[PDB]
Amino acid sequence: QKRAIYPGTFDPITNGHIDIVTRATQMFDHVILAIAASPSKKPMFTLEERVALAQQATAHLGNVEVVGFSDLMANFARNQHATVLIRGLRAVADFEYEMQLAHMNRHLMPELESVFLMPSKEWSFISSSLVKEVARHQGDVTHFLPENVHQALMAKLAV
Amino acid sequence: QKRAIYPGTFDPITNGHIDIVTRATQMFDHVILAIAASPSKKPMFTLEERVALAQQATAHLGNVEVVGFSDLMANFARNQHATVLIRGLRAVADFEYEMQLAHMNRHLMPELESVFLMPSKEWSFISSSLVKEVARHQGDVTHFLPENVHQALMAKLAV
Amino acid sequence: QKRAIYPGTFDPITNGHIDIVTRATQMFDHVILAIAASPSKKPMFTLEERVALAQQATAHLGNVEVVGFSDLMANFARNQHATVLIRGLRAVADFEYEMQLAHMNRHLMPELESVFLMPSKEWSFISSSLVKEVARHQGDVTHFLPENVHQALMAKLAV
Amino acid sequence: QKRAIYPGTFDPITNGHIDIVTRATQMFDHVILAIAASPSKKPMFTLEERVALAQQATAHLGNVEVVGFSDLMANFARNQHATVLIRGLRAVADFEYEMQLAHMNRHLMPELESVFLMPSKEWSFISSSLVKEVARHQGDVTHFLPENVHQALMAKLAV
Amino acid sequence: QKRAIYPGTFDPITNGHIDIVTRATQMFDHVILAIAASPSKKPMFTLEERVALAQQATAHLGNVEVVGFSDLMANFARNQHATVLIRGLRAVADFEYEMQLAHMNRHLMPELESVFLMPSKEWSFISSSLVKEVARHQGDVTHFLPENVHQALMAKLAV
Amino acid sequence: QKRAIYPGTFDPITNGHIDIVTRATQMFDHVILAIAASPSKKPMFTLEERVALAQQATAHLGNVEVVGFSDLMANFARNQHATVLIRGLRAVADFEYEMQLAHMNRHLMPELESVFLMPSKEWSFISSSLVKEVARHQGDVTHFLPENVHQALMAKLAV
Ligand SMILES: Cc1ccc2nc(NCc3cc(C)nn3C)[nH]c2n1
Ligand SMILES: Cc1ccc2nc(NCc3cc(C)nn3C)[nH]c2n1
Ligand SMILES: Cc1ccc2nc(NCc3cc(C)nn3C)[nH]c2n1
Ligand SMILES: Cc1ccc2nc(NCc3cc(C)nn3C)[nH]c2n1
Ligand SMILES: Cc1ccc2nc(NCc3cc(C)nn3C)[nH]c2n1
Ligand SMILES: Cc1ccc2nc(NCc3cc(C)nn3C)[nH]c2n1
Repeated sequence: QKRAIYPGTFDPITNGHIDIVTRATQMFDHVILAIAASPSKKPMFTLEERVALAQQATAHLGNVEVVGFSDLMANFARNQHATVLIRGLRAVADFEYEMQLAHMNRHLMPELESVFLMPSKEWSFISSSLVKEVARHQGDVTHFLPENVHQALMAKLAV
Repeated sequence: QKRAIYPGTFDPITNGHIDIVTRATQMFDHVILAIAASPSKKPMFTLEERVALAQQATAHLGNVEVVGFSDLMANFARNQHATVLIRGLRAVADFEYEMQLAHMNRHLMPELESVFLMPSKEWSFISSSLVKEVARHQGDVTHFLPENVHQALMAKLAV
Repeated sequence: QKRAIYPGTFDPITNGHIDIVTRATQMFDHVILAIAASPSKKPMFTLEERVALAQQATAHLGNVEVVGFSDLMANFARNQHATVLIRGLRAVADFEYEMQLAHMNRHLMPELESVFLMPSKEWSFISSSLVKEVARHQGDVTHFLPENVHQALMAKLAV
Repeated sequence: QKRAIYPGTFDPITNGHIDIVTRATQMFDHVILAIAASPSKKPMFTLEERVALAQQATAHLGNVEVVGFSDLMANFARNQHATVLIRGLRAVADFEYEMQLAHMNRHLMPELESVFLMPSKEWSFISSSLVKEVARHQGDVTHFLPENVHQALMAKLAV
Repeated sequence: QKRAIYPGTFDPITNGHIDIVTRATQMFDHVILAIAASPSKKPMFTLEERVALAQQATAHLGNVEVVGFSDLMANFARNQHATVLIRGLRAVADFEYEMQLAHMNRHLMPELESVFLMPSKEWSFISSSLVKEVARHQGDVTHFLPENVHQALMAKLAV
Repeated sequence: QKRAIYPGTFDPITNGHIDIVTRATQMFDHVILAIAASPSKKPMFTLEERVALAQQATAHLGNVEVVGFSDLMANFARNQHATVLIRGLRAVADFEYEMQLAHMNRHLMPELESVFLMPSKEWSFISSSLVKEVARHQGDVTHFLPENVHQALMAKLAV
């Protein structure tokens, strides 16, 4: 009965994201992994690609649902009947931005609670941006990505 | 079903704590507000006082239980069959210490998840320490405390 | 006789800016709200639009003067006979950047003092960028903008 | 016309404090350098010593007044008819605590504005605590102190 | 026998960079100042220009070698037989990013040690970006750049 | 040839310290692990205990020398003919204090360079203080300590 949304750009989904969504499914009955189209960020992968990659990478988790969206995130939460919004916290920089976003989301949807999870030590220093930057210079990022995502990233960069 | 602990010194409990525990009760079935018995620095209020004040200030929340404890937070969570540890996040100093505690707690009790909540803007700058310091120097702290705590703090400082 | 400048991009001016400039006029005899053309930031509103919006939003403050500029900000301060440069401080990120800018400005104009004000709790989490991002997704930002600015933002996004 | 207070422990006053108060005197008509009487941690110098040292070190500034006080900072500002409270900002730890104090002071005395000034690069890493710690361990701190304070600190440490 | 690499975009090299590389040559036998082509950052100066500017600005240091590169930085370190990677640390923002990069580099090349140096007070607030921004508005940046670099920057902006 | 000091309280030495000193020995010819004799806060272990524990835990490193000292760090470095002072960096709180210490040490001993190293992800959240606090509250800290220190800490806490 408790529904949570885990929103992000997931360009592409990393093992840090897999850790966060896994921890969310151990707390809440149903977790919506919500992939924002994010045209302003000029993503490497299309929304359809990101959704497909995330679906395969989370297929082993029975209470996850992957959906793409372009809406205001508070409206999308309401429309999914979610009362929790999950964010992962890595460093001070995101923490300050996440605090601003959480105050804005509270204004837009007061009954949506933002809950923050801290990453595992293994993934505390990675981001999609850092992984792409390493891969673009032909550095090994197999440790940081689900197998299907790593294959897709190698293929994208080969073109 | 889902059991969460909200540990702290609560010396005394403030409206920032009430905000956090209220948010936790809207997320989880049962919330244990856990008051540490023997703080490193001699608290202004005794454990018995802190428990009584917190019980009165949370009596309106049906799924809160106020309990004193003298153990390691993770040992207490384990014995209470809690799978969520609630922490409030106010500033950067908070975030960095909390990250260290969360990594340590994951080592001590892997089946315990640390969840971080953000206070309302109204309470994001207060702490029990700041309220006590202002009150001891004859400043107005009525806005930041439950009525019963306001009364108890005035009585303490009058002697 | 004490003249202060409050510089920024003001794209568009928000209620956080209104709070800062209002507080500045309670401290200093004359405040110049100085709007930088900022072509490098590709602003949503033209400089003329930003100046007009800020003029209307501050018309109730008798000792404010709104001016657009493209100059080095230390030169513009000197040319306005200002000895104080006002900046609002929201989080750690701007604080560090503001410290760098203040040291550079001190090098360029040693007699120009940078003074920093802290925002009201109400506006401590907003920025022009965040308001635009919410509005672009059709979220309600009426609370955060002067009425004339909100109308102009809705109209801009309608085209 | 404009009255400002610059409160602190000044145990002892350093060249960083002299820098801040000098900058304040170039901004405001009258600056009260306000020395707290009963610090939480037993100061190295008595209140009478700290006041005498600060008076000598600021005697060349015609619009500074050095005063001891034992009250809440806002209560003292109010009774001194000050409308500006001066704080120096050095690092991130400074900024976060100062933000909390400023929000509290706005609650306690809405007609008091908190103004933050930045030290010269020369003094941005010093504090009375660091200077005392270096001096007690037989390090050279002459550069960081007014001559009279250097003399008084050497005498204190010799006994 | 101890070889260190000091990588960066150096667009253009500043006196802060000169300070760091000078300190590195006092610690290590041979220092490679490694200039990344950095097309993603759309540099003002071409790689060949940046290399030539850095060579002239470090010609007085006998154990510095300036080289341009487009490789993964861990691979370039290995190929230069370097076991130390030098980074300068200015503020909290770079510190957090540098920590992420250092953890990634440790994954890619475990025997490459990242060592961080703190800048002189004189250069603690400057960056290539800030210097370019000031120069683009015709502000004086002679204090912050080697003579040859300042001439080249003035000439670039004159076109 | 190159002599470095690694100063600290080491109360007790942890695996984070072992990591840092091991990294330092791979960079410099001789590393002095320097244990401060009279900490500001009464250490859990006496100086003789801390030195013996650190000697045993570093006996496998051929170019480490464990020495107690009661002086200013810079005075000790100078007398040991060290030109490098090693510090470990864990978080933002670490970074800001270390920046202040490094600027002061450059004032006290210009020929001493401060070098900052980053701990493995495995140890980036631990400190002697956190380990002691967990152990005194009956938590498992075996993973974070050399075996000899684990034994000594258990014995200390048993009495
Ligand atoms: C309060 C607030 C601020 C910015 C927002 N952007 C959106 N929608 C798009 C979106 C959601 C996510 C996640 N990523 N992206 C690009 N909703 C917002 N809500
Ligand atoms: C990981 C960790 C670190 C310190 C700890 N202290 C405790 N218990 C005592 C305690 C808890 C609170 C709240 N206050 N006090 C005094 N448990 C801990 N767990
Ligand atoms: C020391 C320094 C650094 C950057 C500068 N940019 C300018 N002028 C343009 C400007 C001013 C403001 C406000 N916004 N913008 C875009 N003056 C500068 N001064
Ligand atoms: C909001 C706030 C918080 C703490 C306060 N302490 C005081 N007065 C005592 C004081 C001032 C200084 C400087 N040092 N000392 C000991 N006024 C306060 N106001
Ligand atoms: C771990 C990691 C992350 C990003 C990387 N980018 C590169 N090569 C290009 C590069 C090196 C420098 C310095 N600047 N630039 C643009 N190597 C990387 N290694
Ligand atoms: C610049 C500076 C600041 C404080 C200092 N304290 C010392 N020596 C005493 C000391 C060193 C360590 C480690 N622990 N303890 C107690 N040297 C210092 N240098």
